[PDB]
Amino acid sequence: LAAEQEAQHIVAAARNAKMARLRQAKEEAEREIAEHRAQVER
Amino acid sequence: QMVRFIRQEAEEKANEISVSAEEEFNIEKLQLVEAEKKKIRQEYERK
Amino acid sequence: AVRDLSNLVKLVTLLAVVPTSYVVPRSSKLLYEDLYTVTLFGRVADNFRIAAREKGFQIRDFEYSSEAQESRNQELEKLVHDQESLRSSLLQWCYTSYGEVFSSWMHFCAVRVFAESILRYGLPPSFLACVLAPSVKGEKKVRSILEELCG
Repeated sequence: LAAEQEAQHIVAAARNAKMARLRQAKEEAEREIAEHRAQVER
Repeated sequence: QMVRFIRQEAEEKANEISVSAEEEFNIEKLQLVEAEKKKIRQEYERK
Repeated sequence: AVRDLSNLVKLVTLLAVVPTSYVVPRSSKLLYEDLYTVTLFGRVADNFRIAAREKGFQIRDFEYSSEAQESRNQELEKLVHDQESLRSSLLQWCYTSYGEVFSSWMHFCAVRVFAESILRYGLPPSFLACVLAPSVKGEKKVRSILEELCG
């Protein structure tokens, strides 16, 4: 049924949520370090 | 009928979960910047 | 009404509707026959309700799981074992108790007869009585014989 496929897509997006949070955390650490470096360099 | 409506509801749930993925990425982006001010305050001018 | 899980068909539920078209895959027939099944599917609750209890035939209640039916069968075997115990081994124990009670009643009757003899004769233990089960005319003949010593 189409309901099963839509539920599979929902599960995939739910996993992608946890994946994207962790992926963005590391990159945002770079932004935080950049703000700290600007404050220091001033 | 009921099967199609359930499929539409689960598709809406998938869209909501993807929106939550984007929101969590942006939330990490904002939260890493957040609370840095106190760390710089104790690290930079306190030193 | 009861213990219908033993005849279960194991999307479908234990209904056994005794005296359906939808987008859901109703093209199915459950094996819940001892009763009969109807075209239904779990994708739509409306179809299952219509095929089980919405109208016409009523859904028969069943034990929650087929494991409940198996446990009921095992408990039935254990109950039959206990009843057979009470009817054979406990019956033999009851027969032994009945024999012991008959022996005790005979001993008590002998003691009573000894007391009656001591009342009607010398105090030291001495009896010459007899015990039997004759007819009424037999009791009359016994009374005629023993009218010498009657109570």
